[PDB]
Amino acid sequence: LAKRIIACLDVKDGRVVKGTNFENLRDSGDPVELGKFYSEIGIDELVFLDITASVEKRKTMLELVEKVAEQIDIPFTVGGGIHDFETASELILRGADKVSINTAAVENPSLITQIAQTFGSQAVVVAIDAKRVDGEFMVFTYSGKKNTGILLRDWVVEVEKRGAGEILLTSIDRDGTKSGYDTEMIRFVRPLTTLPIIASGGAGKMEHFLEAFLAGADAALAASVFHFREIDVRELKEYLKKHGVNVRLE
Repeated sequence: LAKRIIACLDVKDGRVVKGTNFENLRDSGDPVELGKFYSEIGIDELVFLDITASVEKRKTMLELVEKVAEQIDIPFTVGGGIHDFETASELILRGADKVSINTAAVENPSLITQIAQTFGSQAVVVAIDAKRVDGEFMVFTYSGKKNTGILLRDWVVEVEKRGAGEILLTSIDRDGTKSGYDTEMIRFVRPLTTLPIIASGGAGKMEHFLEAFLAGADAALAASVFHFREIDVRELKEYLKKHGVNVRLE
């Protein structure tokens, strides 16, 4: 299939955390306007990760989804503290195409199956955060605070067995840096699953996307590089197409 370029928007209280540099926008911190803009310049999908205070989180995330769904015509995933089926269901019904689950899936792997049974595997994105620990790739939960003691290899296989549709693979060893995607980790996971893999963490330049796709990623996610205009989406797709990557220029 064609490779996908995905923009991730960290949101809180209906706003983009740290804002952006797109002066052309009426509101450079409006996640809906920014998402709409991205869909017009070449982004294939969007991911919205919410960190709103628990008391207002449920309603805030639902309002965001409703607005995004009517303004943008590309697929979008919503995530950030989705801990059970009822929360995932409300968000999908309100307009999200997919939900991302991470800590809740590790603690209860049947949650993957519960969501997939009603919404299909394609609606379930399992976000897997991993890091090297004593020579082994380990799965971490609670935003990278807890080493679960579960090997990446075993969790990847279990996630597909439970019915997930896609894996959002973030290397904690590269996330937050601009040194490039963790291609060794992507190549490690590639043969263990038939599911689409979204590479996440470490993007700093267009060549990093080419490397991640050669490593077997089906999609490449980034945030800050796009928001602060370090990388132009249109230029990136042109670059990737130039070098043999099947991206959508349509």
